This record gives sequence, C-alpha cells and structure tokens, in this order.
Amino acid sequence: MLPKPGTYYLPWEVSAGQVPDGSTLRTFGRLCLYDMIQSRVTLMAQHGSDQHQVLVCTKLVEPFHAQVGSLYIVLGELQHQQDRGSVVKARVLTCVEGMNLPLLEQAIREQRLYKQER
Amino acid sequence: LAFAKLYIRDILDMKESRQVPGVFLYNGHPIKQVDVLGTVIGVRERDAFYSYGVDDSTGVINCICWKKLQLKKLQETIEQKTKIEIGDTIRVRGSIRTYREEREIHATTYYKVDDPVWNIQIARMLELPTIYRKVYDQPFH
Repeated sequence: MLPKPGTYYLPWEVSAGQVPDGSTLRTFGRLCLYDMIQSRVTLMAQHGSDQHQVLVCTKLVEPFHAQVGSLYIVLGELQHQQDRGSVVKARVLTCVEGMNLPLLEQAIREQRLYKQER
Repeated sequence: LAFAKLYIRDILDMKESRQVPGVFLYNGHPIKQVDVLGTVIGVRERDAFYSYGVDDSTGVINCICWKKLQLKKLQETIEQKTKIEIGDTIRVRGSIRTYREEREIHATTYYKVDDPVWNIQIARMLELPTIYRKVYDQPFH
C-alpha cells in the first residue's frame, strides 16, 4: 500500500497554483514560520524577483524540531483549503541547511528535461 | 553484471523477459541487479525481514531487507534505536522480483545514508540522465 512519488516542484510552481489538488510532491524553501499550536510551517523562496510562500501542515511530522531560518525539503500531499491557501500535508520534513540550492534546482531541471527528451 | 542505477519508475514498468525469468528489459538491455536511492516512506517489520517503501521522486517501491544473524554492549543497544524510519534516506542494492502481482526489490545490501546537505541525492539526480544517455538509451551492445 504505497503512496505516489514525491514529484519535484519548484516552490514558485506550488505558490502559483500549478500543482493540482491532491498531488504528491517534494518542494523546498527556507523555514520562516513555525507555530506548533496550529501545526503550521511556512517555507519561503525567492524567484525573479518576488518572495513565494509554501504553506505546510506539520501534524504527521510532530514532534517537529524546528531550525527556523534553515532550508528544508518537504515531502507530502497538496490540499486545497476553504478558503485560505493550499497547504502541503507533510509526510517528511527534512532540514537541509546548507545544501547547494542552485545545484538542486539544476538537477531538478535536468531530470525533467531528460524525461521530456526520452 | 553491475548493480544498475535506474529510476524507480523504470524498475516498476520494464517488461520481464519470458525466456529468462527474473531478467527485465530496458531498451533491449537485460536488467537484473539494481541500485536505488530514495526517501523511506513506509516501514513494515516481519520476523525475517523489513519492508521499506522507497520513494526516489520518480516512483515508489518496496525493498525487502532481510534481517541479519561490546557487540551487545557498545553497539547493539545503540543499533537498537538508530533503526531506519520514515524520512530517512536509504540505498538499496538488490534484485528485481515479482511477488503476488507486485514488483519489489530484494536487497543484497541496504543502508541508511547520511545526506545532511542533499549532496549524495543531488549527485544521483544529476548522474542518472547521463547513464541513460550513454548506456541504457543506446542500443544494447
């Protein structure tokens, strides 16, 4: 009984509403909010030239030991809310400070292009 | 002859050779032994083995990892509570098997990877397209 794979999406793709409700995804960003009482995390990423927010629900990854200010990769399912923002329901929330972010992003791009070229 | 580094998605859908069972085919390349890296997303324990659901961003597959067996004093009680869990990164080298209409990897070797800055996983993500272009997507021999 296996979940779908955590497909890589850039955070500004999640932000812009480009991932369908119910998709399973990996994304990334700097942890800028953790509120345990409301089980909420916000991940942030810059992209030419705005800030982009990814809302994360931490219920399944509690007890969560936050490194606020650090880079994370979240793995989970995206869910529409009625009617604030779409939230990622995390199944995995991993601290990756100091990953080489632009290299990650290139690896994601190369992976996608290869799939497309096949 | 090697442990072939492949996308989990290809492992899940490569056709099996009728002539030689347990051998699977990618573009005329005979594949048996594989090398996967991904996130543990499920854990099931039985008496003789662990079942680890592994997610590499292209697919999810169960890897059957057979249990083994100072030594009990220095190590074992520490081994005891450093067990693989959901969220860990693991590497699994083994054979592709079919069992009860499901495809699985039967591990020859498996270990938790320490990948604190995503170094190993980024390198794997970058390497795979190249192995496909140079080897798997090229006519077999």
